Amino acid sequence: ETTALVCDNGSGLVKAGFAGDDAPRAVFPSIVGRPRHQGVMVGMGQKDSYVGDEAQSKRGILTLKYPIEHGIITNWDDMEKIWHHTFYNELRVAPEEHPTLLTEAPLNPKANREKMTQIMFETFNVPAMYVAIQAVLSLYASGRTTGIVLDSGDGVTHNVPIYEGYALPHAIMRLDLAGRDLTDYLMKILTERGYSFVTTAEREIVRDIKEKLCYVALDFENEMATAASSSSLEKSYELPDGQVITIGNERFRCPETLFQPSFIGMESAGIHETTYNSIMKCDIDIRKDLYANNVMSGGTTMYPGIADRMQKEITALAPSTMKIKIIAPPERKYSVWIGGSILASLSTFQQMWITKQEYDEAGPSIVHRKCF
Amino acid sequence: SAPIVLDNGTGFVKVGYAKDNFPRFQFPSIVGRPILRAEEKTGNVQIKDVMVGDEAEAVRSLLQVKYPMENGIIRDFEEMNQLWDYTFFEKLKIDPRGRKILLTEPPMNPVANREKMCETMFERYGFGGVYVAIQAVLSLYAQGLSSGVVVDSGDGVTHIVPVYESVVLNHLVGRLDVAGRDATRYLISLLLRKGYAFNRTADFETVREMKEKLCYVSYDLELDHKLSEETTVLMRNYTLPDGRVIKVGSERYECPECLFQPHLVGSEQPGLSEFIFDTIQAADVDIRKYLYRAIVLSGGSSMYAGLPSRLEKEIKQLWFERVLHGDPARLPNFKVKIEDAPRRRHAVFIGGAVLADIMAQNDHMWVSKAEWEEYGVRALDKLGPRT
Amino acid sequence: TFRTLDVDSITEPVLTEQDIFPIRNETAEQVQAAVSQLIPQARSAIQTGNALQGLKTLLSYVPYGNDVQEVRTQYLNAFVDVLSNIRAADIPAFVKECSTEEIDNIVNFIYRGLANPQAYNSSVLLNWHEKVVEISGIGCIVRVLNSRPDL
Amino acid sequence: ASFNVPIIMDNGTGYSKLGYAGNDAPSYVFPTVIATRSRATEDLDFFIGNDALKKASAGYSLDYPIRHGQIENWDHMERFWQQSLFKYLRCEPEDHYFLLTEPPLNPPENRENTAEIMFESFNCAGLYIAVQAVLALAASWTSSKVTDRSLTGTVVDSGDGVTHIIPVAEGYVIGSSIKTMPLAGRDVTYFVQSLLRDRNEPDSSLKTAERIKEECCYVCPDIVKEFSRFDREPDRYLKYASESITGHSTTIDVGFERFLAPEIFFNPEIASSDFLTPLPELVDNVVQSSPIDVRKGLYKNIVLSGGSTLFKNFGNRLQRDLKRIVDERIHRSEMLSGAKSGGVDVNVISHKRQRNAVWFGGSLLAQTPEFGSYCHTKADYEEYGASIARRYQIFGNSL
Ligand SMILES: Nc1ncnc2c1ncn2[C@@H]1O[C@H](COP(=O)(O)OP(=O)(O)OP(=O)(O)O)[C@@H](O)[C@H]1O
Ligand SMILES: Nc1ncnc2c1ncn2[C@@H]1O[C@H](COP(=O)(O)OP(=O)(O)O)[C@@H](O)[C@H]1O
Ligand SMILES: Nc1ncnc2c1ncn2[C@@H]1O[C@H](COP(=O)(O)OP(=O)(O)O)[C@@H](O)[C@H]1O
Ligand SMILES: [Mg+2]
Ligand SMILES: [Mg+2]
Ligand SMILES: [Mg+2]
Repeated sequence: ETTALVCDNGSGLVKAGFAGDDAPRAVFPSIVGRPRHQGVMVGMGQKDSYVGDEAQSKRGILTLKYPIEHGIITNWDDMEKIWHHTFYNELRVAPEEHPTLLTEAPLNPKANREKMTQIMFETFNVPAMYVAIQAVLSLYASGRTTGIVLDSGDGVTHNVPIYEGYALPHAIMRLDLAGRDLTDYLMKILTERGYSFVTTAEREIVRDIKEKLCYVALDFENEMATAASSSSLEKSYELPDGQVITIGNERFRCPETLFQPSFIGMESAGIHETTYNSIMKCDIDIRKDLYANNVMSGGTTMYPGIADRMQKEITALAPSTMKIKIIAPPERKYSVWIGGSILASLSTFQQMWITKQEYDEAGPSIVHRKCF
Repeated sequence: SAPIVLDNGTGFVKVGYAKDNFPRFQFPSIVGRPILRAEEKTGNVQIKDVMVGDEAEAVRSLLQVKYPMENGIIRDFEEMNQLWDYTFFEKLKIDPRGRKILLTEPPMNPVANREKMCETMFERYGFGGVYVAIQAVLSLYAQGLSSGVVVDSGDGVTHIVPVYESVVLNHLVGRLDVAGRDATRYLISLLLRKGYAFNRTADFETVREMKEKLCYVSYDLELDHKLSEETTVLMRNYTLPDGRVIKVGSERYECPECLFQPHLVGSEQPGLSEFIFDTIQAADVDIRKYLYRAIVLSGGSSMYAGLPSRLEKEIKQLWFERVLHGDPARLPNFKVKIEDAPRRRHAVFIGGAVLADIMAQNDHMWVSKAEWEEYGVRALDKLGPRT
Repeated sequence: TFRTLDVDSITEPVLTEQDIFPIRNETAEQVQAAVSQLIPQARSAIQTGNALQGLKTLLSYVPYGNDVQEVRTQYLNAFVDVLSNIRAADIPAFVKECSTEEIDNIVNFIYRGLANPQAYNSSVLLNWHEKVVEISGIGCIVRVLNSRPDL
Repeated sequence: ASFNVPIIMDNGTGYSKLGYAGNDAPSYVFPTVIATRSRATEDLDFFIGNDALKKASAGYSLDYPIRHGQIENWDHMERFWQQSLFKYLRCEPEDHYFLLTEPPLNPPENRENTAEIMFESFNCAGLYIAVQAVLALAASWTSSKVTDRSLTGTVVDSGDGVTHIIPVAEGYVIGSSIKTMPLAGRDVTYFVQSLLRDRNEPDSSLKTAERIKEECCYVCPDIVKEFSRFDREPDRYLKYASESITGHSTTIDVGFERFLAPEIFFNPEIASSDFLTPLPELVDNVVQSSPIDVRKGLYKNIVLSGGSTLFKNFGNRLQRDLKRIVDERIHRSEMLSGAKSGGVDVNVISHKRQRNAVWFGGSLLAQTPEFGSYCHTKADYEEYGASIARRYQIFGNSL
């Protein structure tokens, strides 16, 4: 075997690269852009649909729409188009040679996994492949075996507690609040300042704004009171047009939804309370240890200052006799990819691949008898 | 005596009192400055410094018209101050200090606009009460219904709000940035197709009246393309108030098509029916019938001929295509009923008039002058903590 | 996409032609036998130079229906032959000596005969139409416009 | 197999520029006018172009088939096409592919008539219709070897009958931002003729006005300062030699027209009341109505086109006005917010093929192998009927 491939088909971005490395070979938004103008420019070979970074470059005229909704793929055609683009542009290796690795959200409707493995075996001829939950990869990223992973990304967020050796499936919690919902709420509250964003390209612009100028408040009412004098919370942004945008308390109001889901009218408990309930569902033999290790991973958890509030609030909920630490790796965005690469690099993993030889006589349902 | 109610819409201004049924006075929200161009300019009576309202729209030939409100918000405020002065001082000619006024405002406006409008209403007039309400709840009041989703389409902006059993779902309020003004602009472009040019200011109101009288919403796209492609029956003759006649063809059914296909006016947002379907589908599974069972049209822009039928057919079709995935077995098990009351144009005013005496006789429900001056702009929170 | 795939055709079943006109109480075999009995009498009357009586006898009963296409075609062929085998000079007396319903059937069937000229003789049908419209009036054509589609 | 070279038609309001694909210049650039009477039958006694111009008082009455870019009379247009093809261009229609051009915002009926005339009266192998602009964007880039195509900018096509401001972003043309002013070289020519009229010059022929523009007119910053400068400076008072027909040395004393004429573009109120928005302001509105992400590309590259943009200091004045307006808006936003910005630059671009940029772009486009697949084949016309080209595509979305 030459090499191995890891492709974390996230809701918003795709991080595809060879195994055995810490730097992804190609990371780019998972957007398929189709122009909305019949006025074709004759010549110079413009193609019907645009994917990857070209979509971001030409978003001025296309209609960007993600092919994943809350971790569930719903436009398999554009999914396979994205995979085609990856394999034969950003990797330049045929899938017939190098086996791949995929990532799936926990508690995902398994029709998604079945169709995924079926379509890969059909139209990509991969020698072998595997599907693993992002939580185990996140745990493997730090090299340890204890803790509960707070993996929040673009589509959904989930917590999977795990001790040495075996996990605890009954304690897995999943919430749909994620970066897409944060961007939507930020767009909703931006119109209160007179700035209106409606198009999908405007959604990307607001997402960039959220990337650059957002943070989590240590104490919500204290910062709201501080917002009485617009001194420090007030910042500025430069639009691609050349405009100037003035942003106020919306800098920290939109990340608060992770802890107060009622802001966007979703009946639920904030991620801190979700983690507390998930750990409480575990037995006394295990939470005494799981309190100390709390793995934070994903693009959404990259917010500056979110870790401090997470820590303070989790110790507020937990008994005062507990010592709680929050793990804050400086490479949390690619943490799932690094965990997958580490898992693939181990020589003790070649045994439980999913080869075509066993797939042919077992059908697409084999993905359930092998992975989990 | 009775509290006053004001509905300062983008394209029109309506005003009245409680217990009223029809708007006491309606007039375009226009401000006319004097101007001399290549016309005959007969000296009918006189041209004053600033002419607004009915006199402005009548003498519009000799004056230029500027719209203070655009996209549901006030662009230039001095002209709008002149508008309130006109309305209070000659339209009703009753300007006491201390009376109660109930204002209106589309849902997702900027905070500054509402705040400084309330500040102007307090300081410059001295009224003893104020209340600003969404047009959607007033439209709901108009028919007396309690549960159901109401859509309001006006001159400035079209918005929809779902309400279930006296509870407003503030997180699912709609805002579609296509309205009658965009339709009028598209009509002007579609007339520029043939050769007619309307670059003056009075021509804007002329083509607005043209779209009022002639334009209609299609019910079947392919059928109307066939009609306009093979038959000349769709041709209408319209004579301008200047006295000149023009020919209008496919423009009749292509003007209000921008509401259902906003890509015609270069809008990425989904059409009216698609946006309604998404708004209803995003709600909880329990209230979905009552969202579908009671859809109430409101506003002037909803008065398009053949609009309710197209909306009902399109929402049923889109439900069939999106949920059933082409299976026609469960189609007859769907109940959708679009309300088409004759006065859905003044539903906002009717709801405001009802709310005027619904919550009267108790000043401790809204904001007073003293409370305003001693709690600043932040005092304007008793109205509603909407998102 | 969703603009096409019309649904109005199924949710509200539109009125269909049997809801407008009375249904045919007679059976297919009965009417087929009746026509197969009437036609040879008309042919024999044509043979013996009494075409007026043959047309009168053939005019007494008239078939209709969406399941009687073939027998209706044979009836129409016989009617066309009978009418074409009539001297022109005797037409006005025949037309004046008929009831309104009989004239309605005559004009209906001659007008249907006009619809297929690749197998019929149009001149005699046009001449008969001219004379009947001249004598009886326009009400016959009105009744044609308001007759059953299967007629 | 190896097809014949495509033919690049062009039917402007004032001038028609025929030619071939791959050529370095149009074969014929002659006025779009046909001479006609009112033992050769009256069916054939017609002349076009320069022959028509010379044969004006010999018994013919000239008429312009195209006005404001839209064709009104069809006999003149079809006779013009047949005379061109079978007299000057010298091609057999059945063994060539044509690339017709016509201004946007035209009725679909005009396109249908053009297609049916071409495929019935002549019945060429294939007909392709392009928008006067586009070709302008194609011809904008000079050293077009493999890669250096702008593919994003604004084309200000001002010609004889009508001017068009069309933005293009990544090739595709944004319809919703298309706006057109119904003033061009012909209207300002009528203005120049009226200015000659009021001064009671010995000769006031329209050709004299055209030549007065050809070697006299230039753009000025502002009108009152230019009037003051003309009053002070006495060497700006030229006397153009006319020699109309027999008036030898009848010099025409030109005057303030030299700067009053080009100012109509930047001040359209003078021409008529049908339009009142100055050209830089209208361009600003066009760019602002465009999607936000492509505004930088629209402002960065502005391409002039047509023969009416050859005025001296036209591009300089247009760039100055646009830059001033965009600076005003940006500074207003800055003092509203209280932060600096890098700003946006504006580069109005003029090139060596200003006069016939449309033709040059068409010739460069036709040489691409993929162009043949885009043409309307004759089989498609005979199958789908004469309405094969009625769905207007560039501006607006059908249905
Ligand atoms: N029968 C009709 N056909 C077509 N259009 C109509 C008809 N009646 C009214 N309209 C349109 O409705 C508009 C008037 O709406 P109205 O002024 O009530 O809304 P508004 O109160 O300004 O909205 P908002 O409250 O959002 O500002 C007019 O511009 C007119 O074009
Ligand atoms: N520096 C950052 N600060 C805040 N949020 C970020 C940052 N970078 C990315 N995000 C958010 O994270 C999301 C991407 O998450 P991602 O790791 O792609 O999850 P998935 O792989 O499941 O799609 C984006 O939608 C973005 O909103
Ligand atoms: N040097 C010039 N300066 C200004 N205007 C000119 C000049 N040469 C020609 N014009 C005018 O500008 C028009 C534009 O030229 P052209 O593009 O060939 O015409 P059309 O717009 O009819 O296709 C000419 O018809 C003429 O009226
Ligand atoms: Mg992930
Ligand atoms: Mg209203
Ligand atoms: Mg031109």
